[PDB]
Amino acid sequence: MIIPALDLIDGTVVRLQRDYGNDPLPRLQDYAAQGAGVLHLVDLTGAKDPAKRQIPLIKTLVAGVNVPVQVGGGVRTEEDVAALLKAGVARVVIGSTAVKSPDVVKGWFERFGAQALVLALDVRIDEHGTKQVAVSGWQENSGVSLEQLVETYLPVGLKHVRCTDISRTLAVSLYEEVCARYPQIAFQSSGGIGDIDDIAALRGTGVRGVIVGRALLEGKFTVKEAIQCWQN
Amino acid sequence: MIIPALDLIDGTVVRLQRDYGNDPLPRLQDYAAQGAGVLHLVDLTGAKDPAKRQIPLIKTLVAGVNVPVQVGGGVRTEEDVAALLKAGVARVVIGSTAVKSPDVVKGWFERFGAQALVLALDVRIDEHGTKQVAVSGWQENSGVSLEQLVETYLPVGLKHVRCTDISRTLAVSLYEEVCARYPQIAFQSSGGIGDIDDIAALRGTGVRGVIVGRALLEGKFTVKEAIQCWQN
Ligand code: NA
Ligand code: NA
Repeated sequence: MIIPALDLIDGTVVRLQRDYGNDPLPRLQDYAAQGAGVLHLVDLTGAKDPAKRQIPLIKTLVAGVNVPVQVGGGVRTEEDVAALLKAGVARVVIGSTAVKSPDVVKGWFERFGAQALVLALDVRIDEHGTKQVAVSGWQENSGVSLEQLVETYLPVGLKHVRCTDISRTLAVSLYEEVCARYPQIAFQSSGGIGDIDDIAALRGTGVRGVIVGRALLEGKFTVKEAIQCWQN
Repeated sequence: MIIPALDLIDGTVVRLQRDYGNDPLPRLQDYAAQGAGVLHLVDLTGAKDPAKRQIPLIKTLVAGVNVPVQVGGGVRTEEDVAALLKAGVARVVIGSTAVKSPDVVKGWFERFGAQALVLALDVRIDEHGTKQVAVSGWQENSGVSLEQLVETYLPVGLKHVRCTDISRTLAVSLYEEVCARYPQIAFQSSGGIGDIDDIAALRGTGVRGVIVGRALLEGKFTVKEAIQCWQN
């Protein structure tokens, strides 16, 4: 499915910064109205300072739509995960902590269940062609491949992985490769959607979810058009 | 390196049939004279009937050049392997038997050493993107992936694998993927070289050996030009 996404800084919708106003709820509602089955929020404020996690805003946004929302942004502890779920989020997106403390995060899978957690990985394809995991675009590789890290969490029932290629718009071997290798996992693609043809290009790769953020804000296409393209 | 190749049927050089004469030795000698470090022969007569293995011809050809030759064609038993080595071949190319009886072939690695054996696999990329092994272009998939079969032989020190893509000329994700995954193995590519640009396209993939057969017979380029291209 198409997964429309917003990034939020102190209540403001931003592009990766470009300011798109302080109306996240009507935007999300219109995404849902066009048929989106899942939405994605990134709490950039919380990612910078966990004490400033925008729980009240997140609570309002979730309450204001009729579809599950996956939310990420500096999720560091068990308490972070529980607080988001409690605020009504459907799935918590775990990024750097999943690279840095797998034994701890494996425990979270056991407590919350794999249906409640999405593992978000940044991938650089190195000179040799290995899928190197990195915790952000501005940090060096962490010394683990995408496959190794995925296989670390398969024993606790990993179901949802969000992959961003940070070595690369999409108009796809990477997605074809990992989706074929782990057909029991639903992979999401993030980044590289500049226009509608980028979505078409992901068709057939095996990717389950296509995250779309800035192209919608920029008015390149609508959620309805993205879904029509995706469903072909 | 470039690995010039000939297929032989009852002493005749053939193209995959087109007849190119009964002068395999002067052809091989000229390949070597242009700088080839390794050559490849396929005994198509032996592949059809082991009793008719062209050992006397192979013995003459090997003796007539100054470079190692890898030879394949219906290698089915330990006795086949030993007979070829004895006739002076440097490496024996094992195809279908490596798919069908891995425990037996693993024993051959222990007896002869990994430097003496090349595993030749035909690969079809299926609808899901899995690298499916098949024993020939005219048979269905065998129910094992390239990765699974490679990992079967890694414990006995597998070093040389010759991969033909039989689902596809090359002008390469497949080669990039497997070479990156198993950097301790020297992979050879076979097929899909129609012109010199097909060799350039394999540069950077991680492939060690590029088998070139029909393009040389057809006069598209020379061994010297292929080597110049490959070495860049
Ligand atoms: Na570093
Ligand atoms: Na069959």
